Amino acid sequence: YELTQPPSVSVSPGQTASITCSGDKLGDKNACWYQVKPGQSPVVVIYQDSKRPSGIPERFSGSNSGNTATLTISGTQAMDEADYYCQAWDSFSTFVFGTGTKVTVLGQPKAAPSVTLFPPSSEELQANKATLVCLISDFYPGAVTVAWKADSSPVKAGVETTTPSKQSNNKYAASSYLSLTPEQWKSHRSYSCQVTHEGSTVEKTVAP
Amino acid sequence: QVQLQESGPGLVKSSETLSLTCTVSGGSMGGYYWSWLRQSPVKGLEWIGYIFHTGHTNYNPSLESRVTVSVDTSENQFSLRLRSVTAADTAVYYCASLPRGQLVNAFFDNWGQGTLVTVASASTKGPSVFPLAPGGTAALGCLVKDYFPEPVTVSWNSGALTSGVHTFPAVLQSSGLYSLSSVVTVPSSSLGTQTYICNVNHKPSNTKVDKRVEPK
Ligand SMILES: [Cl-]
Repeated sequence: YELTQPPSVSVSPGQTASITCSGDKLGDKNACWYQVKPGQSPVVVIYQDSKRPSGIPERFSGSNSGNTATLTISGTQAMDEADYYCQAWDSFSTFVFGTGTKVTVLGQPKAAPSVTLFPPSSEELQANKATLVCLISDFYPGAVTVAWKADSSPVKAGVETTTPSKQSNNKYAASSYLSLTPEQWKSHRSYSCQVTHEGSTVEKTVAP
Repeated sequence: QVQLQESGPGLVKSSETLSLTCTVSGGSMGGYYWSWLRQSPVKGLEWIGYIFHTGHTNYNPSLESRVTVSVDTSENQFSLRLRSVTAADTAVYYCASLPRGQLVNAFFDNWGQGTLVTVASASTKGPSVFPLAPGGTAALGCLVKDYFPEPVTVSWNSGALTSGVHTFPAVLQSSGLYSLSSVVTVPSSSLGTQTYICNVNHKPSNTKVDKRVEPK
């Protein structure tokens, strides 16, 4: 089980970033927030809902009530770009963490992803196995969510998705794979790759 | 000030045991629970276990059966053993300090840098290559499935075709093997006219595969 955070929050330099963390009766607990940068020690930017450790800039503030804890950054700076994780206490697993929010401080204009979806090849099907291939390219910020649909029912098994990687043109690319049995592929009318970037969702669909 | 730094092996093979150690700088091993956590796209941020200098331990119930945390106060170090690792245990592993007190107010202050641990195949394997059949354009490609280790080199028409070629970064799948795709965007005016052949070079397994990509 986990606390719910938005996968990504992108701001231009100076805008306000608001990261929410949602859970059952979270407001009755104390939430803390971790700033995680690659290659560096994570730091506590807020503990006990709203307390700011010595060393942490005044632009970071925290709030918690109802079912939602919120981290606010105000006048977001480039150096604030990181993944933020919410955290609280849990009766069963001792600690419960948020799903994480990638905060991007825009260094270029946004770009929507180009998505291409491939069905399994005949050759792969003859070798029994079956793989659907969803390719995601030229998007910015480097944050995307990929959902697979079998007909119209969400697919929960056999999805492998890469971490977005920076292309030579400073935009990002990622790819997602759905592994199926041949009968699964031949049993449904269609499969779909749903790619959500920022707020918008583009869908691609293939059929037997 | 108290500083932490983890040490790790970098790359390990599936079914093996992962061993990490944290070296504590500054103060001594008292007043703190010494903890391990890991971070990955699939696991999110997750706590593994912590230990007191007296040896008292507490583990994450989802990891308890594979995990042992130990401490050596004479060396200002504590350690993690994670057994039977699979590709799913690929993550950045962190050591951290946990202040004494009510768990309801507990949080991890002071963290190490993190150490990346990749868990992958115990053996070299060459890829299977499959065709990905196709404004006024179309996308076609090749699927390069189940190889180890990196890298793979993909070219199109022996490298004479360069415009519109995009070869994607590999995914590390749960089996501990890699897969990638190479795709090329071409004029729809082609197809039936103009041949598209992907050349896949995987030198570690001494493998080279040529696949012709055609519309069905
Ligand atoms: Cl940038």
